[PDB]
Order: sequence, then C-alpha cells, then structure tokens
Amino acid sequence: TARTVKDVNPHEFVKAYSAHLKRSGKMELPEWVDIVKTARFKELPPSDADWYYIRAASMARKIYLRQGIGIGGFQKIYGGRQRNGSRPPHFCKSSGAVSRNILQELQKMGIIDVDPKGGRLITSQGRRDLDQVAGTV
Amino acid sequence: VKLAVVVKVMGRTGSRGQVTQVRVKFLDDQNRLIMRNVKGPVREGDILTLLESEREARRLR
Amino acid sequence: GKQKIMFALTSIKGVGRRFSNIVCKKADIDMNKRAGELSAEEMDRLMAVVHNPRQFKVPDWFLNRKKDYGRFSQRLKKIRNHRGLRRVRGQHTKTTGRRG
Amino acid sequence: KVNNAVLFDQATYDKLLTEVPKYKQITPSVLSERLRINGSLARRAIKDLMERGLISIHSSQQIFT
Amino acid sequence: GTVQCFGRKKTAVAVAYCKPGRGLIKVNGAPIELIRPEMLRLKAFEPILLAGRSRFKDIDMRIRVRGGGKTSQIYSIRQAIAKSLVAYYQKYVDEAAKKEVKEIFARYDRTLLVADPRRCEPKKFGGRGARARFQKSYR
Amino acid sequence: GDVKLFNRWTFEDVQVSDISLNDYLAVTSMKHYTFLPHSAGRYSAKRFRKAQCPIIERLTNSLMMHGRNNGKKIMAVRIIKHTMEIIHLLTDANPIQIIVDAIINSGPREDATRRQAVDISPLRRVNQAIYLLTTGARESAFRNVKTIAECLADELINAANSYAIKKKDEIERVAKAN
Amino acid sequence: QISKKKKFVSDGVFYAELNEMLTRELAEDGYSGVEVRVTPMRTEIIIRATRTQNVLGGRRIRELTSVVQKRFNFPENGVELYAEKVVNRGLCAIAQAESLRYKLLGGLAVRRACYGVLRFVMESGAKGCEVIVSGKLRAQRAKSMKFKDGYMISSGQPVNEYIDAAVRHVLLRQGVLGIKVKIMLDWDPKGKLGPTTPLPDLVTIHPP
Amino acid sequence: GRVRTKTVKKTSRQVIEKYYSRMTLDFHTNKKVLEEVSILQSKRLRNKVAGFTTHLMRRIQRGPVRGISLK
Amino acid sequence: QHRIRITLSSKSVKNLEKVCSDLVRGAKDKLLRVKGPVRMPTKVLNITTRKSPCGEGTNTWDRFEMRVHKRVIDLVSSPDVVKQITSITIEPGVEVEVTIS
Amino acid sequence: WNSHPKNYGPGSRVCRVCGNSHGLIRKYGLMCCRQCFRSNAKDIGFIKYR
RNA sequence: UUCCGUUAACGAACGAGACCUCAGCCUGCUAACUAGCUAUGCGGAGCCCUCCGCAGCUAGCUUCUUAGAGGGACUAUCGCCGUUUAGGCGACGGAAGUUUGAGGCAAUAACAGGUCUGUGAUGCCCUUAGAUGUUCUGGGCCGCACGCGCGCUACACUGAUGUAUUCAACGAGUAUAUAGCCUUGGCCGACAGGCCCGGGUAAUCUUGGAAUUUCAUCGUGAUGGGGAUAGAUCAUUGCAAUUGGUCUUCAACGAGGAAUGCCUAGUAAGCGCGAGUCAUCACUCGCGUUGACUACGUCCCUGCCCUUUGUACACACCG
Ligand SMILES: [K+]
Ligand SMILES: [K+]
Ligand SMILES: [K+]
Ligand SMILES: [K+]
Ligand SMILES: [K+]
Ligand SMILES: [K+]
Ligand SMILES: [K+]
Ligand SMILES: [Mg+2]
Ligand SMILES: [Mg+2]
Ligand SMILES: [Mg+2]
Ligand SMILES: [Mg+2]
Ligand SMILES: [Mg+2]
Ligand SMILES: [Mg+2]
Ligand SMILES: [Mg+2]
Ligand SMILES: [Mg+2]
Ligand SMILES: [Mg+2]
Ligand SMILES: [Mg+2]
Ligand SMILES: [Mg+2]
Ligand SMILES: [Mg+2]
Ligand SMILES: [Mg+2]
Ligand SMILES: [Mg+2]
Ligand SMILES: [Mg+2]
Ligand SMILES: [Zn+2]
Repeated sequence: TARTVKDVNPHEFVKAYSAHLKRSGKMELPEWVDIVKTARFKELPPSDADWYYIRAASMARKIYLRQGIGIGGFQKIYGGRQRNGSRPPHFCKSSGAVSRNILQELQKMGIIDVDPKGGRLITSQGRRDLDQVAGTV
Repeated sequence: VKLAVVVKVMGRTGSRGQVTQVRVKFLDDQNRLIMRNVKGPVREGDILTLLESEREARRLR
Repeated sequence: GKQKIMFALTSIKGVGRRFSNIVCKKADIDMNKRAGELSAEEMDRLMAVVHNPRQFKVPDWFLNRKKDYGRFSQRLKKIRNHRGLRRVRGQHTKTTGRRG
Repeated sequence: KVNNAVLFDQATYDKLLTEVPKYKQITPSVLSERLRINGSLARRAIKDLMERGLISIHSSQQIFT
Repeated sequence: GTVQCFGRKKTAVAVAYCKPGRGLIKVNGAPIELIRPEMLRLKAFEPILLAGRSRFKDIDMRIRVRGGGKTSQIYSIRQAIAKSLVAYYQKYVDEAAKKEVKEIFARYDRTLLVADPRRCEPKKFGGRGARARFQKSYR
Repeated sequence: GDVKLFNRWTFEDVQVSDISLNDYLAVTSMKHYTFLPHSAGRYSAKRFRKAQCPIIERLTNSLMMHGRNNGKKIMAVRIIKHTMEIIHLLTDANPIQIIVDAIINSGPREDATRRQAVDISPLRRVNQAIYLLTTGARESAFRNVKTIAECLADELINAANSYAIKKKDEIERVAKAN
Repeated sequence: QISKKKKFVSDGVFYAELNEMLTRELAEDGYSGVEVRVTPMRTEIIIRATRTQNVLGGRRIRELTSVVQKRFNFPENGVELYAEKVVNRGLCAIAQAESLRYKLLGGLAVRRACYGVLRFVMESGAKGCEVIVSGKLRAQRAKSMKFKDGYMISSGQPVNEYIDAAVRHVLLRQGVLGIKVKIMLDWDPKGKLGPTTPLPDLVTIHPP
Repeated sequence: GRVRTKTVKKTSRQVIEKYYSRMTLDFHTNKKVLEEVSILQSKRLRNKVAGFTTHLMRRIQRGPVRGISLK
Repeated sequence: QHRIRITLSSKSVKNLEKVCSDLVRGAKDKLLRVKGPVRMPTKVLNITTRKSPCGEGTNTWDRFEMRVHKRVIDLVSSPDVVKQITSITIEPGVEVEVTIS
Repeated sequence: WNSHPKNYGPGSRVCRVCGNSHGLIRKYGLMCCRQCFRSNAKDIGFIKYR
C-alpha cells in the first residue's frame, strides 16, 4: 500500500532522488562545482559532472535516517583513506565549506531546520516528499 | 589401478615421519594382504588407489 | 594520440591530472572520447583554455608557479643558497645515498 | 605488446553482430582477447548488444548469451 | 506472543522482538529482503528457506543488531531468528512442533542453535601479532 | 530437494566415478550440501574433520591468495558464483559435475620421497588438486586481460591441455622414475 | 575541581612519599609502616614503630603532625598523626631488616647477627624464614650467602600475602651490602598473625 | 594432564577411609558431602576430589583396593 | 523531600559491597525508598613499563593494572537523615561523597 | 640565569622520585621516570594481574 | 620428580601442580532516571496497519548493557585398551571433554652477561675555582664514496580512481585565567585554517562513533599501479622552523641469488582505532574487523631432558 525509505534500497533511492533534484530546478549551484575536491585526501575531483546533486540526495537521505548531526559530523562521514605515499595510510575527513553550503541551500528549500539540540532536523514537508517519492518507486 | 582398502596402520615412519606405512587388501581379491606406504593423512576403513600392485614393503619402515 | 584527453595532456610538462581535469571540463568538451577523435575545431579551444588560466576563472591557488620572486602564473646556485647547493630537506642520510 | 584497436570499424561492427547468437559465451575479456579490440570497446559492444538484445551484469564481469 | 531472543556472534548481538500478525520480517526497521551485502543475503534466509514461511506466516519478526562486523552481524541475525522461532512454539504453541523444528535446524547446522564461542584472544607483548613475533636476526 | 546451491543448482545429479574418493568429497545429496560455500564452522579442530566440509567451501577457501587476498572470502564466493554461471551456461550441465570432474581428474596418485616412490592419501589427493587448480588460475590471471572468473572457468573445464594436468603429469613422471 | 583519577594517583604517590620520608627518619626507632584513613573532617595517619617509647620522646609527634599539614598544604585541625607499637616485632619483615642493619653496623659479625635475627623470628612464631646477604663481606670479590629454614614457598598468588619480605641497602665502610629478609606467616583465621585465609595446599578435616 | 595431584589423591583416600558409611555414587552427592565434611578452598579442586572419590567407589564396588582400611 | 545522591568510590570489591549493603539496610531501617544499589561500570587504569633500568637484554614489559569500583545510591529523603545514616563507622579504602539530587 | 624559556620540554619536568630528564611517564600525572615508578608500583597501588 | 607401584630406605622441604586475572555459558538471583526493552498516550507521514520523535517522577520489566554474589566441568556415564592401578583413545550429552583458552607468579647454581649515564645506593681514583658541576648563546649527534640490522610503501586489472550502503572494541579527555584537555553546534574558508554559542573534572559531553559492498572510467601499456625527488605556494605548533593544505616533477620498481625469520585457530595473514612518546612531529603496548591452507607427526636438521657407555677434557671439544 506504500513503500517508504526503509522499503527501498539506498542505491536506487539516492539515484532516483538525485534525478528528482535534477528536474526540480529550484536549488542553486556554486561557481566551483567541478574544480573543488570533496576531500583533501582525494586526488581527482568527482568525475561525474552532476556530482553535486548526487551529494545533495545523500544529505536528503542522511537527515531522514538520523538527525542532530552538525557540519563536523557530515565532514566525518564523508572521510576515508589517506595514503601518504611510502607512509602508512590513515583516516581523513572531507570538505567542510561545500557541506556547509549545501546544508544552507537545503535550509533554503525548507527540507531541514536548525535545532536547539545541535545540528539539523528534517522538516515535515521534506520527509513528506521523500515518502511520496519512495512510494513512486 | 588395483584399488585397495587400508586394513591397519603401522605408525608413522620415514626421516620426518611424513610417510605412514599401512597394510591393505584388494577390493577385487579380498584375501590378498599387502604392505605399502602412503603420504598425507590416512585412517582405517579408507579406500586407496594405486598404479603398481606388485611392490612390497617392510614392517616399521 | 590514443590516450583519453583526461590524461593525454599529462605528457606535456607543466600539466598533470589536475590541470588536465581543469581544462577538459572548462571548455565544455566531451569527456568519454579519446584524443584521436579530437579534431582542430576543439584543439584551439583547448589551447586557449590552457594558455589563459586566470582569464578562464582558474582558482588562483590552482596555478603551480605562484607569486614569483611577482604574478600568479602557471638562480639558487648563484645566490649561494643551501637549497640550491644541496639533501635540503634535512634527512638522516647516514644510510641512504648509495646510488653512486 | 598487444596493440588492440581503440576505434572499431564497420568490420568488427558487423562481425560481432554475426557471431553473437552463435557464441555460447560472450564476455568483455574474451571478446577483447579474440577480436583484437580494447576492453572499453568490448564494453561498448556489449551495450550495443543490450540495445539489440540477441541474448549477468557486474562491475567487473559480464556473462550473457 | 511477544518474546525476546538474542543472537550473539563474536561481538554482534541481534535482538529479536516477536509479535503476532502477518509474518512481517524487519531488521533494524528495514526489510529482511534488503540485507546488504545481497550476496550473503541467503545466509540470513536459511531459517525461512529451510523451515518454510508456513511456520512463520502468522507472527512477525523485528530485529535490531548492534556491534561486531558485517559478517558477525549477519551470523548474529542468522542465529537470532532461529532462537526466536524456537521460542515461537516453546512458549506459545506446543512442544512437538518446537522440538521438531529444533531437531531439523540442528541436523542442518549446529551453529543455528549453538553460539560459537571463538573470541579474539589478547595480543602478547614482544611480537607484532597476537601469536606471531618479530624477525630474529642473530648478527 | 528444498536445498539448492544459490537456489539454482540441484545436487541430486552428481556422482563420483570412483570408490576411493567418495567420503572425502561432500557432494552426496542427503547432507553436507549447502546454500553457499561461506560458513563460520571449525574444521581444523580434529583430524579428517575437513572431509565433512563441502567441496565448494574447499574450492572457495583455497583462492584467498596471495597475502593481498586473504580475509576476502566474499570476493572468493562471488568469483566462484561467476565462474559457476560461466561453466553451466557454456557446458549446459550441472556445474557441480564439472567441479567434481575437474577435481577427480586433477589429483596425483604417487610421489617419491626419502628416493623411493609411493602412493598418496586421498584427502591429500583432493587437497593437492584444489591447491593446484587455484595456483594455476592465479598464474593465468596475473598480468593478463582475463579476470579471475574466466581463468578459473577455463581451468575447471580443461581439467574435466591444462596447467593442473601438466603439473600432475610432471609430478607423476618424477615419481614413476624412482 | 579535581577528577577522581588524578586524586587517586595523588594519594598513592603521597602515601609513597610519606613512607619514604618516615623510613629515612626513624632509623633509630624502626619505622614499620603507616595506616592512613579519611574520616569526616579528619585525616588520620598513624605511624608504626618497633620501639615506640622513643618516637614519643609527645611534642615531636605533634611536630611531625604539622609536617604533613604544612608541607602538603593540608588543612589545619583536619590531620592527626600518632605513633603505634608493633604487634609482633619478629613477624614484621622490615623490622628485622633494619634490625639486622643496625646489628651489622654496630660491630657484630654479620653471620652472628643473622643467626640472632633467625632465632628471633622463630621466637615470634614464623612458619619459616630466609635471610640473604649479597655483596663483599671481607674479600674484594662479592658473594651471596643465605640462611633459610622452615616453610618457604616461592611461586604463585600465595607468595604476595603469605610472606612478608624486606630489602635494604646498608652502606658499610667498604661499600653497600644488600640484605633481604623473607618470613612466612601461618594461617590465623582471626588475621592478627598473618593472612586470614588458608593456603591452597593446606586442608583441614573434621573427624567423623 | 588428567592425572591427579598427590593432594587430591590423598584427601580422597582419607575421606573414603573415614566416611564410607553414607557417601554415595553420584558425583554431585559426593561434592555436596565434601563441602561440609572437609574444608576445601578451590571449588574446582573440590570437584576434582569428588570425581576422584566417585571413580574409587566404582573401583571398590567390585572388590577391595590397596588404599583404604578400617572394618 | 530533597532527594540525595551518595557515591561510593573504592578499589576493593568486598569493602564497597559490604558498606553498600550496610548503608542500604540502614536506609531501609527508616522505612525509606531506595532506588539501587547501582553498580557503576568499573574503570581500569592500565600502564606498561620496561623492567630493565638499562635497555640491555630482551625487551620485557610488565603491565600494571588497577581497578576502580563505584556504586551510587539515590535516597528520596531529607539530607539530615542521610547524614545520620552515613554517620556510622567506615572501613578503609572506601570514599563517600554526598550531593543534592 | 635560566633565560631560556623553560615553559615545556625535558628541561622543566623531572622525575618526582629520582629526578631524571629521561623516561618520564606522564599518564594520569604520575610525573616520574620508569625505574622509580616501577620501584614503587606496589606502594602506589600498581599490582600485576596478568 | 604428575601419579601407581618397585624398593635399603623412611619421613619431609622447594619447584610443578595447587593459586590469582580475564574471556567463554546462565531467559536463575541481586537492580539499575549518568544504561536499556516493550506496550500505551501525544505529535509526523502514507481508522487500522506501516512508521520517526517526545512524555507518562513506576505503564511494566532487566530477556537485551552494566556489576556482584552464585552456579556450571569433575572426565561421570558408553565402548575399547591398559593390570584387575596410574591412566589413554574413540562416543552421546553439554556452552565447554585440550587441567576450556590466554596470561601473572614461578626452585637451587651461576654468568666476571647488562646497568656507576635512574636513584641524596655506594667504596677507590680523579676535578674542587683561568672548575670535568652550575646559568645562558650557537652547533652537533640528522655526515656518506660504503657494509649490515628492524619495519613502511610497491611491482598492479583479485587493482588504481570516482560515486553511493554501512557494521566495532580498548582507552583517554580540563587551572577557567575569554582560554592550556576532549571537544558538540553555528558561521567563514576550495583545503589547510579562523570567530561565536557552549557541554563534560565525566556510562551524562567528545562517543550520533577501514578493509569490505552495488555502479562506472580504465584495458595489460612501467599505465590512471608506484610516488621516490624537485620547485612554486598558504597556514598551524613552537619564543625561536617540526608538520600539514594546492598544483606542477613523476626515480628505482614487472615477485627478488646464497641465506634467512614467524606461525596450527577466530590463529596466520589483511585493514584500521586508542594509549605511551608530545609546545609540534608515529616505533612500542593494547583494542577490534575480515578471515583461511596444511599439520595434529617426528627426532632428519637445530636444540633440550633422562639412562647406559668411553675419555689422556675439568678454563671442561672454541678441550
Ligand atoms: K565517506
Ligand atoms: K651513502
Ligand atoms: K629514567
Ligand atoms: K502512534
Ligand atoms: K644502578
Ligand atoms: K659514581
Ligand atoms: K612520483
Ligand atoms: Mg603533469
Ligand atoms: Mg607449592
Ligand atoms: Mg603454578
Ligand atoms: Mg538481563
Ligand atoms: Mg565452574
Ligand atoms: Mg662482567
Ligand atoms: Mg645522581
Ligand atoms: Mg654538568
Ligand atoms: Mg640526518
Ligand atoms: Mg622490535
Ligand atoms: Mg573502491
Ligand atoms: Mg559498527
Ligand atoms: Mg600506477
Ligand atoms: Mg609511481
Ligand atoms: Mg621510539
Ligand atoms: Zn626516577
């Protein structure tokens, strides 16, 4: 009778919701989409020309799954392996200004809001949109 | 190609103890009892293949 | 010749993976085709993008030859410098250096 | 040094069409090693197959017939 | 019928809470059919694919898994669902059905009803690994 | 029956054309045949315990080499699934049968040690066959266009002319000369 | 304020400092440990000595009470410090340790001094005793010489509560002599003699 | 290995020597009698003693042995 | 009125357990509800150090390890009766802290 | 006199017991060298368990 | 040298065992607002049902986490073997049939083994005032044509690279001076980094805690494996330059001769995390994750132990 974010797998969900943001045509884009690397440990910036919308869909699902995460939390979850050459590999974070910016746009779309608990929370309209797009799968 | 069933194990023998000397009887002729050696792990009641059925052996090799 | 433009321009000095990426996508050039397909109508565009970084909105830090001794852009032996004369990095060369 | 072709002519274009029903196995690696073509062009040929549908899909291998 | 069953493997525990209904199966609030990786998915459909859906067609299952690794969590749920389905009949239906499903599960694999006790032992000093030591250079 | 390999392969068709290697291979369709070759069971505890282990488990566990591949049984069983699909789709038969035929045609019979020649244990026979097949696939896969599944499939069918059969040939030649 | 971990470490190192300070001042009296307790508004620190009539001198005890109050910045009228007599001089390891040190320093032969200490510990009622003296006694070469008797366990958990050990470095005329004294304690269920628990190898039987 | 320390051998011999009247064949009865007829600190030492006593009752129920006396 | 929390910190299990049972039973004497005792997770301090004063010889490290045990008691009562109950004697090794809860 | 900034480093921290400038343990504010600290481990309360 | 027995020995001391710590099982008990489970009530979306969050000073409970008292295993039963002992092998059961695993402690006798540069432990010799200490300034230990020793990173397609699922434990964390520690959150900054709101002297706050896994560009080329080495550049730490960001540079390296080291089960091997080191900079000690091949035998080599035997050795065959 209804398929919900739980009922549909994350991969096809995030790709469909990235397409949803693609033809939505409301949220803005920065001037540095291709040039900037999403993380300093990364060498090649994301080869996908529309990487920004895929990333924004990843945020749209993440805030639905868990709430109260700040800029540092998203900087942490998008980290990974940093190989320092002949030195042993280690952990590294991701970019912060781009995450701050995309979160600010998502606030401008009303999908999220600031909280007294620290971080962000999903607004009812945004999770409603996620619910019906899950139902359209 | 005379398949033989291991009938008794005579303890590990050899320089390193890698070979294990056993007594076998043929499935085609049960009454014939020979002595041979086998590498690897062998337990009683097993069935073992061979190529030459005329080679003999010695006790506690 | 046959390598993708993503890394075909790695061969020419002064340009690696990063600048190749910054040029193949700032001229609105197709990315999923090899260099052998590329013809003259886009070679001029590629050279225009490469030779004019700052005028093409290259982020200012991206340029490699930054603020020469005085313009952002893409002698040590004579001045008697420890860097020109010399390992300059200050390495424990007790063990290494066995190449000659 | 195996110098496989980077661009395919109409020759390979129709040989692959002819042999794809009769090939009990078609894979990018076998196609590349047999028809003297690059693995990327083997991928493109298998997408042309899916366009024509003369027959799994995985990030590393493709098994179809 | 509401029972608690804990499935433990290494350092992963899957807590299953039973409730009567229409046989809905959910893990961590997500469907059992969306077990990732999908290729180890058949490892967690063993009780359903062996006992059969007719056994659990009238009681749902909701499991939450914590700790361990991915494979450890998969084994934890693998044994937790089994324990919960034994408790299905042991406390709420009868003895014979529970006994026979337990025997069938045991004859399929011992781990389904017995928790494997293998744990990581502490690492000893004077060496790299827990049991391995350094390279000995006499001169 | 109700138990099939990946819900796809039926075990109740595969036999062994020998009465010396029956119990060491878990291919009988009454027990010891599983859904997939990944299980967290202990088989090194007691002697001859690995005989009860499924053959597919042995094949998928012997591929985690070299040192850059161990601890990655997931890739091992995925590759075995890929090569299994290749074998079944090409040969139009039960891939279990091809696996059993390759193992039963890739086991050496006699060696020579101490130098005197003498026979080989059946458990050591199947173990050596599996090790030889995995090492041959690794040799054919290193620095080549081929992926793991393709060379594994080719070596499996060719052993049912091949690396493993030639290794067994030279081992038996060394054995039979002493 | 101060976290629990830092406070616990501070009291541990403070007790060690107190032990070291008191053991290097009561050489004429045989310092034999200290008991420290924290009652509401009071910090009691009772010193032990084999000879107590000389610790009192009780003004000197009040000076040593002010010692911890003002050296460690402790609050006034919250710290108390008195002296106490040993229950058993012989059964105490350090007591006989510095007793042997004093005996050898006075001019007695070391052998006779350890025989006397060895007789005294059995006078106390020890299960067994061991005295080890290492260093140069008369010759340039150093030697290790031991006198042991009675029950003398050497391994296991019971070694750290069924024995009492003491080690000292007596500065002699020609160098430093190392002395070690080990005393086994019997099972006293009350606990006044030694441990309150029996040995694993000691089993008692009720007659039928 | 599974061989018994002289302490447990000795104590089993003594408890059977002085308390053969009531002590029975089951291991758990043997240990629940041992815990109050004698003072054993280690619980697993007590278990070893009880099992050993059970084994010697198995030995003696067929005939006399060389260990115990009285009557 | 004016709930009171008492914290019992020590290193020895036996002393803490006996004094906790004693204090809880004393609180029960005055017919007072007590939520507990709550056994706070024990905290372990681990330190490793080289035995050899000079690095000569094979490297052997000893591993000192200390345990810190804690209990917490909440009593819904006036603080004065809490002070009366805790005013009784104590055993060595146990530290008592009182706070308004 | 002591003009060099001794706000940190081994020139400012010494073992509380002995006074060495090397082997200083600092975990939990012990502030002592390994030899002296191992000497008084029983005194501090540091006892071996395994 | 654990025991049974044999017995010119009898009766005893150490060592071993016994002991202690941790893990492994408990739907049994103790009891949890600085920890949780369920139902309900409210609000969120598609009455019910799927479903996320918030309360209910008791909705109920401790099955799930914590920590305590306890229990559980003792080889007892089965068969065989052995002597009818000591015990061993294979069985059912059980969480466990190896004293269950892993450790701590660990006898006598020595080494001219190491440490005087850890010690207001110390004897002798030496400096004791153009001081061999003391205080600061600067350098040096970091040298390099060269030999060796322990580890890090690779030789790639089982992979690199780029998207998108996401599962741990150990421990540690403030002087409040605006604020020295852990840092949450907001803002700015491509990244490195900076400002503001603040919490935690702690199960409360940090703590909401990677290889692997769908998808694709590579395509067998010393190539996008590899990044040695260089230059330009920004900022952090530090009183004073160490490290970390960006781009450019892209060396040897295509499984390694004689020799050689570790390891038998959640072990090896692979991947990270914490702590020590610390004004700044990670090898050692622990933690967890994925997870196997073979062996379960032997004294062939390298040793160790015991008995007999030979000796011209006793600094003891390097005699
Ligand atoms: K990430
Ligand atoms: K050099
Ligand atoms: K030191
Ligand atoms: K509701
Ligand atoms: K010294
Ligand atoms: K000196
Ligand atoms: K490079
Ligand atoms: Mg370049
Ligand atoms: Mg003993
Ligand atoms: Mg012991
Ligand atoms: Mg519970
Ligand atoms: Mg027990
Ligand atoms: Mg010497
Ligand atoms: Mg000094
Ligand atoms: Mg000096
Ligand atoms: Mg240097
Ligand atoms: Mg080392
Ligand atoms: Mg990847
Ligand atoms: Mg996790
Ligand atoms: Mg490369
Ligand atoms: Mg490179
Ligand atoms: Mg170091
Ligand atoms: Zn010191």
